[PDB]
Amino acid sequence: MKDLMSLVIAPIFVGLVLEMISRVLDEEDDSRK
Repeated sequence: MKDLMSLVIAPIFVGLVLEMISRVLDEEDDSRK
């Protein structure tokens, strides 16, 4: 049963992806070595 299984992976998905690109929107420099 996925009563909640399909409710945990579902959101975390769109939330992890949308973030991946959200960083690119302002991912210029990471750190100066």
